[PDB]
Amino acid sequence: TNIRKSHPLMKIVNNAFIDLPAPSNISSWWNFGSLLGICLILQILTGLFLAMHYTSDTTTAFSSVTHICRDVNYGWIIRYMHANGASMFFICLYMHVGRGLYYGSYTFLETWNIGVILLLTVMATAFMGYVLPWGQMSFWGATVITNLLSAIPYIGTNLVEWIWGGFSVDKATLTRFFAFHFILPFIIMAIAMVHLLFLHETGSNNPTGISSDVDKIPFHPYYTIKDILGALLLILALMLLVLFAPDLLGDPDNYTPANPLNTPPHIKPEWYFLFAYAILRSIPNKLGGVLALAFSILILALIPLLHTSKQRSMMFRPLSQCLFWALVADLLTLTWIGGQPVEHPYITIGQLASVLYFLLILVLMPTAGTIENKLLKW
Amino acid sequence: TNIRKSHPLMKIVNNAFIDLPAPSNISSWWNFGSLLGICLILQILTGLFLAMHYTSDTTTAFSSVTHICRDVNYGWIIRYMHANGASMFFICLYMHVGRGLYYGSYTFLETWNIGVILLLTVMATAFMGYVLPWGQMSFWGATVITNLLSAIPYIGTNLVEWIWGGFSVDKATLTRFFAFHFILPFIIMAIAMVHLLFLHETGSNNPTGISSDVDKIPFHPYYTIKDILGALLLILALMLLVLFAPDLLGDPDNYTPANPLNTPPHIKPEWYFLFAYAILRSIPNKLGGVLALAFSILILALIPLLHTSKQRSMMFRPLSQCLFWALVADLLTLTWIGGQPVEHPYITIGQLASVLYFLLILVLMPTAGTIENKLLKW
Amino acid sequence: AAKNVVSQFVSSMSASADVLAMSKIEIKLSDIPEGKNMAFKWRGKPLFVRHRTKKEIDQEAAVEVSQLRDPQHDLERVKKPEWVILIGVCTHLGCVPIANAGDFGGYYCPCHGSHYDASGRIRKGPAPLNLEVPSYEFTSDDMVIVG
Amino acid sequence: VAPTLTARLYSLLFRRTSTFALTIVVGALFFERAFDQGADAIYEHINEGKLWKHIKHKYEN
Amino acid sequence: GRQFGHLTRVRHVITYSLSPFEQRAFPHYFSKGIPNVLRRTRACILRVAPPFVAFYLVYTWGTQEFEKSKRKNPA
Amino acid sequence: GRQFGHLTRVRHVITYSLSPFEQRAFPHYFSKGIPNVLRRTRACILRVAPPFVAFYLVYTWGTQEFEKSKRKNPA
Amino acid sequence: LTRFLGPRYRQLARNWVPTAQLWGAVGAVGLVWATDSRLILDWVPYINGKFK
Amino acid sequence: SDLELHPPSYPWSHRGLLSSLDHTSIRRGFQVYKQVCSSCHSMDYVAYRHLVGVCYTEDEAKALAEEVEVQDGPNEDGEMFMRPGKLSDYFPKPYPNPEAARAANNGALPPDLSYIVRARHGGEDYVFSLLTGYCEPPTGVSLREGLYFNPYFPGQAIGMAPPIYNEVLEFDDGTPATMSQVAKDVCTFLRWAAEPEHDHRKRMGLKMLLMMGLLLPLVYAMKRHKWSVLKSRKLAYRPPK
Amino acid sequence: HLVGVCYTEDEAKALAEEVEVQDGPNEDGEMFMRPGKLSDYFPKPYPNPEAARAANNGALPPDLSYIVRARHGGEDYVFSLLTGYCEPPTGVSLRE
Ligand code: HEM
Ligand code: HEM
Ligand code: HEM
Ligand code: HEM
Ligand code: HEM
Ligand SMILES: CO/C=C(/C(=O)OC)c1ccccc1Oc1cc(Oc2ccccc2C#N)ncn1
Ligand SMILES: CO/C=C(/C(=O)OC)c1ccccc1Oc1cc(Oc2ccccc2C#N)ncn1
Ligand code: FES
Repeated sequence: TNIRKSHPLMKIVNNAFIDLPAPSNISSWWNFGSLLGICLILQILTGLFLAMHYTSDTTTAFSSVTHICRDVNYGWIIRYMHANGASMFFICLYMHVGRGLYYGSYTFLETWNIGVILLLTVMATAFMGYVLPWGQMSFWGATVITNLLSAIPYIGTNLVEWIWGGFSVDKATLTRFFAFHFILPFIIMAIAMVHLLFLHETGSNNPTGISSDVDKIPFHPYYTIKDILGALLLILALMLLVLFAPDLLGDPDNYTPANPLNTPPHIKPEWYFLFAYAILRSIPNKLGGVLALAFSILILALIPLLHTSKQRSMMFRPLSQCLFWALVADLLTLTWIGGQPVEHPYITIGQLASVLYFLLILVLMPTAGTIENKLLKW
Repeated sequence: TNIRKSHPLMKIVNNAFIDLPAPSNISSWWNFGSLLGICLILQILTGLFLAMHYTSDTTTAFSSVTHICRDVNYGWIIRYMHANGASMFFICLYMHVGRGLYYGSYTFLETWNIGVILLLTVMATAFMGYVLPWGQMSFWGATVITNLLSAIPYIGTNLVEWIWGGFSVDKATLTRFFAFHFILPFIIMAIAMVHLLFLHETGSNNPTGISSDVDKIPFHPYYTIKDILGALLLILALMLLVLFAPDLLGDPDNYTPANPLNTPPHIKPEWYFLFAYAILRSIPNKLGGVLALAFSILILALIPLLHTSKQRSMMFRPLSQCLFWALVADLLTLTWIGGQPVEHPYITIGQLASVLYFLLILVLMPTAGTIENKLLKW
Repeated sequence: AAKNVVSQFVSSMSASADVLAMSKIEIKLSDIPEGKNMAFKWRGKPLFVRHRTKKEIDQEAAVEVSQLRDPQHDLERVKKPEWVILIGVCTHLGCVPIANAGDFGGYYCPCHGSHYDASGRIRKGPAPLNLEVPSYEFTSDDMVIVG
Repeated sequence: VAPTLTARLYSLLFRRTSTFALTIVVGALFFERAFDQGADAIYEHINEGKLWKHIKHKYEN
Repeated sequence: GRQFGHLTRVRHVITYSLSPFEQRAFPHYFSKGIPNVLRRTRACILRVAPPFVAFYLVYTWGTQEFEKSKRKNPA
Repeated sequence: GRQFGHLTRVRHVITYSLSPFEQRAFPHYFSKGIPNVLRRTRACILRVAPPFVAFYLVYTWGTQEFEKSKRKNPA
Repeated sequence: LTRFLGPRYRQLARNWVPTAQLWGAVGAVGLVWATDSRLILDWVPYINGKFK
Repeated sequence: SDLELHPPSYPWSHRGLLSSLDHTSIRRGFQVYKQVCSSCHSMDYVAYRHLVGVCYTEDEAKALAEEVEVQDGPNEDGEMFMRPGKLSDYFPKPYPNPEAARAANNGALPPDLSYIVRARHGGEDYVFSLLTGYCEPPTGVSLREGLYFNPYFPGQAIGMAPPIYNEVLEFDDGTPATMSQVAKDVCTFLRWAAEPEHDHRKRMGLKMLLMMGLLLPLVYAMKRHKWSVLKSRKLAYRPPK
Repeated sequence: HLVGVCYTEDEAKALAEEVEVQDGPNEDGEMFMRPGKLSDYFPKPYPNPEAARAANNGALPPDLSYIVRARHGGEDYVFSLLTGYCEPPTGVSLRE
């Protein structure tokens, strides 16, 4: 007998990576699922070798990072690998979610909903990870975001001061953010395992949104070799950044130690939080800010209940295709506005893009799907 | 339909904790399996709250631990909970292994062999964990044990200096030992999951070593309530230590900061390493020391191949019962000798107990099993 | 039992006795002349100590009651007209303003934009309430503890 | 006492899992007050005078 | 999870396949390839591009208006 | 993993059981209990105790001999 | 949405209403006790002992 | 030089399963630390605020803090000045340098007094016996007057001169400052200066025992209830003809 | 750090010796001064952060390790800030 089938451990590996029936027709857009797994592993392996040298105290928090890049044998290679890997992880999360939205993959209720939890968890990780170098942006990003929790009625101030370990982002905040940054990726991996458990129940969706049962191919060797080529492309993009442009996606203020008395001229996230940073400053209210900020990601959990089309995919849906690309361009608008100051043209078009994001998901795309049905007499 | 059976997540919980067919007759000696899981969780929850305040640098490594016990709100409760939880984990590991040996549970080849890997991993964790306070015993325990790797031919000195990050247990060693101490318990939990996967394949063994298929009872509520009572007893023993005798199982030298120039009068482990510490000093050779030291635990992997009896359990085996208790008493002899100086009576009886441990497992117990067979005409 | 352990682990995050004792800090009332600002770390976020001179006090009491976002007088915001004790962080997101060289009375925020006067009441910019002010009590005129 | 204290406790409060949970929750509140203070009172007797709460009146203003 | 042999009912469909060692990997890579990419660009430029071109205009104008707002010709 | 209904073949065995609400938890706790623990102590004291009693002697002698070894009556 | 609107469902709601009310009481008293929420706990006689 | 003596068990008012520390004895002991040891022995881990609500009032602890010149951080100019001590300040260290303790004592280093009844075997009994049992050297062994004689010391030669003699200052309480009463009070204070949690852990420890005494039989009865289905089960085997 | 990069081992040792670096605890208990070894950091002119303020202008001169990565434009900015030092235009008083 074939031991791939009988053996309790190898049974899982066979059912997950080898003999799994996969659609014949899945795009390069299906590659990001494996790439996210590579990115989570890459982050664990670079993150650990950083933790072997990193100090968790405000005194030499900045100095240990310096010690890594300067003195530690190839420490600079690991450090920029981790910092760019975090961005790589975010380019992938976004392609993956977008693919899910375009192709109707969200109709896998549990898989998708576990993915929403997965997105929030990687976000929470990166936010806490950024504080660790204890640069100007590390501290000032932390103070500008945590202080939002003050706006919650009654519970508010008590929560912030509980997360803070005092009355500001201080000694204790740097230390606990490291603890939480160390544990979270493992809790991510375990949730990513449960994510895949729920996916294997139905198998993968495909670019047409029609069932692929009539034309299933084994994961090995077709999607084994396609995931190898895809990972070679992700290493290319990651190593282009680490070995030619290591400071491109980062902020220069993080190269000066934290100073709670001196606020920087600009307070900007890394690109992956810019869209959400824009939404926040767009609404003048304190609480309305955080409530629009949570709704910025939590909205993805509503998307399945706002599916209106008789068809699964957008492949045969031109009205929905335009309104999809409008969402991507609108998010690119919010990205641009996030990295810009709060003056004249930017306040208006910033909040214009902000109201559009929510209108496009909640009202506009569910209307296009209904019209598209009427056009097919459906 | 019952959702406990159909639902992909709840399916596992049902098959593992609820509807699992368990033997009617399993002793309190079967409780330690669940208790080890409680101990691994307890260590993760106390360990994390310590990591929120602990500093990984030689400067304030000792001071952060002090800060926890003195200033941090109920920090002293968490600290002694973690230190005694580690010992609790070790009392349980030992009962569990002993139970496995007595009752012939080792014939579950993979389950047991994964357990040997599980024992080594918890040992490696505790060893690295002890260095973290950076006390006199923390440093001097580290230097006295790592320096053994020098005795490996050709590879030797290069290995120690690679684990060290220099030429002694220094700044770098404290930092990397924290990184490895943070990651290992998660890798333990994942191996503990695979451990249980292999156990469920056969189900549990029982005090008779005869099959329990004819008299299986559901895990819930019988072993649910029996594991609750057992955990209430483990919390009693743990909280007796933490809240009446927090310094009982610990060494006083750890209450003075590390000093690489001043060696303490006695160099002794916590009780759980004393038996193995004795074996090491018993053999005068450097390499023979480490090779007997590795063989001290790695021997458990040979135990299944040294099973000679026609019966599984020791329940009906009096010759083997005496030679078993001889092993427990002999290990208690090695425990006693470990915590004693290397002078006159202790050198001889120390190495006497050491040769007995290996003779009892390799030669004596496999002979008793053969004789017991002859006595039953088998 | 579960309440207690859950509470104890919860409490291990909220305070830290060594941080809680640094909640009240001492500053000199003789070091600073009229108008000038001082830099000192109170609770973590910068403490601003402004001395109000004769050509500034009367300006604040002249601006009308029902003009700002929340109805709050200048007379009730200070224990004595001679000295004003300030907290150097905005009520919006929490940013340290460039002092003295402002527009509407001294203060201006370089984060997003907030116009504050001699007491720190919001004149221009998307901020909900006035600048933060601590508790007041006296024993000597040259030394005060921010209780 | 005509039907047992346990019999009337089952009839009124243990039948429904709702009122069973409510009796546990309400019973947990009232137990915490009687226990915490009751055990503190016992701790007073074995450490009579030794504690700061007994000394307090010595150093007043 | 489902495996092969338990997926679905399919009837009367013949699939002819060739060994990878009998056939070339890139049959007509540029001759058939180039026409194909142009064809599926053409099939989608009206759905993908008009939001990005709209962003580009909202970006180009916005940046222009930001610069020419602080400066003033009279006092 | 195996579940109930797939474990083994059992024939002609009647099991009589009582509801936990009809029966007492501690039937004869001390009257039946105390005799039982003494019985299974007696059944095992000859296998458990003689290695520990042997350790106790090797411990008691060893500690004694350690103390009386450094001291000496003549020079 | 429209499928759950009928006489049986009104009966089914009426049947589970005392139960869903009592779980609210469990949740509330549960939250009040676990946080030591002083606002509500100032009203109850024996629990009152926390004199400032 | 090799042979040793272990301390006996003195009946401390705190050593006992549910026995809280004598706070008056801690108070007296702080004074015994304040004049005697503080000019030779560091206490780097205890602050003045630690004493608040324990042995002294808030007003009392502030007054004791002001009595020292503590070196404060950066001023407006760029130099280090001296100010009266606040509650948040640590207990003042007599030697800023580790080797400065050597040249200004004997050559031997006096160890930190925060954590000492937990850093030496026997605990407070040892420190009490080392102070109390200072005696004259036996014949054959020359003392060498850079190393005083003590039997309780591991090597029999200690660089510390006995700072425990009848009356080294008095107390607010009408208490005679005899050698034993001087030595007891430091030891009862050093217990608190190594284990501040002492009183609290004995308190929750009683609550632990009283809870387990209620919970252990109760969970047992729960398990015994469910298991009675199996414990009273009866078997009958009825094979065919 | 300079060794094998811009200077030889012998050259870098010679440049290190040119400063009085404050060494740690001696046999007596005081801090002495010795000629610099290779392992020593580049010497800091102000031991206190506020000592830079009073001995310059009141404004703080920032650390030069990490500066072409700490200011936008990089080395171009620092080159232009040095190179492009010019006289103030009318209406704006410089304040010396
Ligand atoms: C307060 C009267 C006081 C105590 C108590 C005390 C204890 C003490 C110990 C326990 C040690 C050594 C640790 C050990 O047991 O191995 C020790 C060390 C020295 N001491 Fe001391 N000490 C007290 C106060 C004083 C005072 C006032 C002086 C100066 C007269 C002093 C001196 C020293 C010296 C020197 C040492 C180091 C020598 C050595 O024991 O090796 N102590 N102290
Ligand atoms: C922690 C990062 C994540 C990892 C490691 C991960 C893992 C993967 C993997 C391996 C697949 C199968 C291959 C593929 O189709 O791409 C997949 C598919 C899927 N994931 Fe994720 N994912 C993550 C993030 C997300 C997020 C953020 C969402 C939703 C907000 C999501 C929802 C889905 C869905 C719906 C599919 C099904 C796609 C399909 O086959 O049609 N996942 N995931
Ligand atoms: C979910 C995967 C992870 C993500 C998304 C992530 C994200 C980040 C980010 C954004 C930074 C700051 C980048 C920088 O300024 O250089 C950072 C740094 C850090 N991370 Fe992670 N990380 C992850 C995994 C981990 C793990 C598993 C560890 C612990 C083994 C870890 C330990 C560190 C440390 C010590 C730093 C500080 C050193 C430094 O800034 O280079 N990371 N991480
Ligand atoms: C990381 C600590 C460990 C955990 C969490 C763990 C977990 C458990 C659990 C839950 C069980 C089932 C309940 C029971 O029979 O006790 C069990 C049984 C078993 N374990 Fe472990 N175990 C660990 C350590 C070990 C070690 C060190 C060994 C062998 C060197 C071992 C080998 C076995 C075997 C042979 C059984 C089967 C016992 C039987 O049912 O007859 N385990 N384990
Ligand atoms: C496999 C379970 C674990 C074991 C057996 C273990 C063992 C130990 C031991 C023996 C010590 C030294 C005891 C002492 O002197 O107080 C220690 C301390 C420490 N452990 Fe763990 N631990 C485990 C889980 C963890 C985890 C998961 C973390 C990280 C979240 C962690 C972080 C720490 C830290 C920071 C300390 C130093 C603070 C202190 O000494 O109290 N431990 N651990
Ligand atoms: C500690 O600051 C970390 C930052 C970071 O990692 O940026 C990528 C950061 C830096 C500068 C300014 C703000 C920063 O943090 C953040 C955090 C943040 O969190 C979210 C991200 C997505 C959706 C919602 C939220 C929230 N709340 N959204 C925007 N900026
Ligand atoms: C850093 O020292 C940590 C120690 C520790 O955690 O003891 C419980 C320790 C303290 C004092 C002296 C030695 C110490 O370490 C150890 C480590 C050790 O490791 C093993 C344990 C079991 C079996 C084999 C080995 C090996 N090698 N065996 C004995 N002592
Ligand atoms: S926080 Fe000051 S204007 Fe934004």
